[PDB]
Amino acid sequence: TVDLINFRNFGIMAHIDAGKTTTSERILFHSGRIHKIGETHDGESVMDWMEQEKERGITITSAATSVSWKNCSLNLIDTPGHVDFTVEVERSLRVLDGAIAVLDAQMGVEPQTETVWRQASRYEVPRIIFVNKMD
Amino acid sequence: RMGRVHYPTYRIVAVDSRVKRDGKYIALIGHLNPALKENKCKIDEAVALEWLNKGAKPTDTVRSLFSQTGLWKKFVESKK
Amino acid sequence: NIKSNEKRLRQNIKRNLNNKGQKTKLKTNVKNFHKEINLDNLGNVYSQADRLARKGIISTNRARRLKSRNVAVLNKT
Amino acid sequence: MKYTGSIFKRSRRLGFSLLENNKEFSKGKKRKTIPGQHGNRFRSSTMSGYAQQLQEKQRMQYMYGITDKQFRRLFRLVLKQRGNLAVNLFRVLESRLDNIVYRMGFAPTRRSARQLVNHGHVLLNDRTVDTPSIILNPGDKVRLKAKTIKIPIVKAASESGVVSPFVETNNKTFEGTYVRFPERSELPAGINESYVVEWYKRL
Amino acid sequence: KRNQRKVLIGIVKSTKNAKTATVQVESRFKHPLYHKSVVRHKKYQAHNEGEVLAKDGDKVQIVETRPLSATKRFRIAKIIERA
RNA sequence: UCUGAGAGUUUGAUCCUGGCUCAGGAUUAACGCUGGCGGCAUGCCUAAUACAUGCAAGUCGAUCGAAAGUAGUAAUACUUUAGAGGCGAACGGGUGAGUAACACGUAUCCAAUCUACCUUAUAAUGGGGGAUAACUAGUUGAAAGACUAGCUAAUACCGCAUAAGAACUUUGGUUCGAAUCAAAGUUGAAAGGACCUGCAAGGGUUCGUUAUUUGAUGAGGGUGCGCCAUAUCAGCUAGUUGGUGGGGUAACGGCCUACCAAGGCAAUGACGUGUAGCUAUGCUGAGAAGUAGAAUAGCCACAAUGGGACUGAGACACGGCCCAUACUCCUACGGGAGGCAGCAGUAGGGAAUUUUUCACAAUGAGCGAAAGCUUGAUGGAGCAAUGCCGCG
RNA sequence: UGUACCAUUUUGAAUAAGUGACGACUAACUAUGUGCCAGCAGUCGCGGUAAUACAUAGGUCGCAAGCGUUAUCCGGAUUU
Repeated sequence: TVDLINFRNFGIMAHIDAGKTTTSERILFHSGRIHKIGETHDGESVMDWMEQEKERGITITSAATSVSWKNCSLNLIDTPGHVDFTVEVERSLRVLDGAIAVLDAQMGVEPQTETVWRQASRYEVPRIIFVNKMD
Repeated sequence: RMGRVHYPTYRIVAVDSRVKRDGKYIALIGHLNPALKENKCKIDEAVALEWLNKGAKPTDTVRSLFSQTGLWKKFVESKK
Repeated sequence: NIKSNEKRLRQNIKRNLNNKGQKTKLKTNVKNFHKEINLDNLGNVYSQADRLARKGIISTNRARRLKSRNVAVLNKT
Repeated sequence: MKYTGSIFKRSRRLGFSLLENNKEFSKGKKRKTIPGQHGNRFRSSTMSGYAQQLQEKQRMQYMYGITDKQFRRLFRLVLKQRGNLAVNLFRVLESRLDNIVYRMGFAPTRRSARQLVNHGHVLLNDRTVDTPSIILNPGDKVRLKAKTIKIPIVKAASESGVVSPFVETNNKTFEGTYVRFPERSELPAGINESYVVEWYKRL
Repeated sequence: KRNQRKVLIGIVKSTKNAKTATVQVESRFKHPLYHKSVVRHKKYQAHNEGEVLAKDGDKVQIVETRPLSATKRFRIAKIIERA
C-alpha cells in the first residue's frame, strides 16, 4: 500500500446551506476520477438549483469515502449534513488528520460555522478555509 | 472417517472416476479407523484382485492394506 | 464457477468446428456412395468410419450401423 | 426430584425405611403416613392399579437417589437383552454405581454417596468417574481414590461397611466387589418392581 | 431367442392389427386386509413375428422383449389353439 | 404367541345404541419459567423465489512454440502456462417444483446400446505435409469489447505406410429372434515429449496416443409382480392402430417418415384430472394396519422456465455455449450480462429451522512420474437444552 | 485442542430450580374472597343463603436443568 506518511483523512468540516455537500461531491469526483467506467462524463459538474438543501445534505452524505490522489490517500467523509449538532461533525473531526472548513462569501450570515470551527480547534488539527459561494 | 468427532470411523468403498465415499460403490472395501492401525475390512486377497482385474480401481488409501496382503506382488506380474 | 468449464468450452468449441468438418466429410462420402453405388465407395466409407471411430468422438456403433445401411443399398443394386 | 434435602420425609411417606432406624427414626418427630394438613383417607378414588404402580415406582427411584431419565435409559438398555423385565430391571437398578457404593457401606446417605462419587474419587474399570453413571456388573471392583481415603465422614462410613449375601467390601483398603445380583430373595421386602412392569401398556 | 422364462401368459382377445394381437391377462392377486383372492384384467400388445399369428379366443404365452411398435413392447411366443 | 388399562357420556333408577375425551412413545420443535457443564446429534415440513457476497474439481510441459524474468555474454539451470491440446468438467451438494413410472423391488430382453482413464492384452508408438494460436502489427474502442493482417511449434490440423485383430461384401457351417465357424471381397492406426547408458543404433526410462479386447464405471428402451387420488369424472383415443420400404439417437422400437391402413383403452369405471420424488430407511401398537420416502444410500427430477447444437464415453450440459421469456449493472443510451432446486446467508410464512463457517489435517475424484491443488464433498467447529444423554 | 483423561493441583457446603395440578377419569388439597358474579376446564363438568376443582397463602405429590403446554401416528374406542 501507500506509505504510512500518506494516510491522511479529511472530513467535511462545515454545515449545509453553505454549498457544503456540493463541494464535498466536487472533491469526491475530483480525487475519484476514473475513466474506464465512463464516470468522467457522469459526474462532470455539480451545482445547485437549490430550493431544498435536505436532499443535498442527505444524498451526498459520504459516511466514509476513501480514494487515492497521486501522493497520498484522501479519505473524504461528509458525515455532517445537519446545520448544528456534534456527532457527525465530531466523528469526522476525530477521523480526519486534516480539515477543510467550507465557508461562504455570498451568505456570510451562516450561523453554525463558529461551533464547527471550535470543535476542530480543540485538537489543533490542520485546517484549510475554503469558500465556494463566490459565484 | 465419519461418525462422532474424536471417535472417527472410516468406511472404505470403491470408485471408478467420479463417485464419493460411502455413497455409490462397486463393493464396500470395509471399515478402518484413521486412529486404528489394523483393519477389519473385507480384504481377503480375492476382492482386491477382483477390483483390479475388473477395472475401476477403488479408493487409494487402503493400498497399504492391500500391499500387506501381497496384492501388488502378484498383480504387477499378472498384468505383465 | 469453475475455470475448467470454460477451458473445456474452448476445447469443445474447437472440437465443434473440427467435428462439423469431419462429420460433413463422412456424410458427403456416404452421399457419394449412395449416388454411385459401388464397392470402392463402400471401402472409402469404411475407411472414413474407421477413422472417426478411432478418433473417439462418437462410438463405433454409429459408424457400423451407417455403413451397414449403405452396404444394404449396395446389395439392393 | 432426583434428589432430596430432607430424606426423612421421603422415607416416612413412602412407607419404606430408606434407613431402618436412621431415617424412620425418633429424632424429635417421627412419622409413617402422609404429613401436613392433608393427612387424610381420601374418599375420592385415589386408589387403583395406577396408584400403587406409581407409589412403588416412587419408593424404588427415591431409595436409589437416581433420576428417572436414567431409569428409562436402564429400561431401554435392558430391552436390548431378552429376558424378564421385572427381575432384570430391579437387579440393574440395584447395580447403580451410587447404590452399590452405598451398599458397600461407604456413605451414610444416598445423597452423600452420589455427591462423593460425582466429586471424582471413585475408580471403576480403571476410570475415576466424574459422573456416577456407570452401571456395575457382578465382580465390578469399585475403588476409593487416594483423596477419599482421608475424608473423615466417608472414613467413618467405610469402617462401618455393610456386607450382604450378594456383595462384599474390604473396608480397610476402601474397596468393594459386587459379588452377585440380588436375584429374588435379597431384595427389600416392602418393595415390588412388578408394578413398574405393569405400569406400561405399550410393551 | 435366448430369452428366459417370465410370466406373461394370457387369453388373446383380438388381432385387428396387422400381425399384432391384443391379449387379455387375468391375474389373481390378494386383498391386503380382508385376505381374499381377487382377479384383475390387463391388456398386452403381442407382436406377431409374421411366421406365427396369434389365433384369437385362446390362451397365448407372451415373453418380454424390446419394443416392436408404438405401445407394442411384446412379441407373441406360444399359442394354444381351439379344440 | 413378543404382546393388550380404564373411567367418565341419557331415564327417578336400569340397561342398550352410538359417539367424544384424557390415560402412550415421539419433535426440523416451539413454547412459559428459569437454567450445569460437556458429549452427542438435530437443525425451513412452508418459499422449486430472485439469488447479492466468497464458495460448489482442479490439475497439467514427462505434449508443444513462445510469453516471462531470477544468475548467466547468450545458450541456458530455473517458475508455470496466457494459448493450442488432456482428463475430470455429468464430480460434488442441493432441494422434490414437478415426476405415480420399470424410476423403483426382482430376473432379465437386450437378438440393439456405448462407456474416456481403468480393465483380459493381442497390436502399436513408420513417415510426414502444412497451418494455428503464443508472438507481431493495424483497427474500432471510456471500458465492455472488437475486426483485419501475417509467422511458427507440438501430443496441434490433415492423408498415407504396417495394421494381428478388426469393421464390412459373396459362399458354406452352425444355432432358439439370433447366438456360433470355414472360404473369400473391400478397407483403413497416429505422434511422439522427456531421463540415464550407449558414437549412433540399441538397451533401460517416464509420459501421450493407437487398435484389439475381459469387464467395471454411468446409463439407454422394454420388462411379469406391486407402485396416490380421481363416477358429485363414461366414454376417451386420428401415428389412434399396426404393416412393407427408407431414414434414425447408443440402439430394437411408427423412434420418425413415404406408402398401406381403422383401429387401440375401457363398467374389475376407460380417458381426463391434479398430486406424492420410488425402495431401504421414520414411529405407534401384539396385530391388523396407519403414519414420510422430506434430506439421505441407490435410482430419479429440475437444476431461472423452454428449446437448439457441440464436446465428452456418457450433457443437448446448475455453476459450458447460443437463444426466447423474468431480471439486471454501469453509460456518452452506442453497448455488453448471469444464476445457491451447491454450500451458507439473505427476503418472507411460520414457532423456528444452523456459519453471510475453518483445513483439505484424514477420506473422493480429477489430473500431474512427482512436489501436489481445490472442493461450501469430507472431516471439524459454531449454532439453538436444538433433542438425547449424565452429572450436581 | 492447553480438547479429551489424570492427579481434594487449592478454599469451601459451597456453583445452579422450575412446572402441572391435589374431586374422579389420572398421583398430587386444607383454609381464605367469591352467590353460577369472580374465574376453572381434555370428559364428567366446577361457583346462584358459609368454597379442599375457581383466585390466593400455603402443604402436597409427579418429576427436573429441565420442568408443563400444545403439535404429530397408532393402541388403549372390536366404539367400522
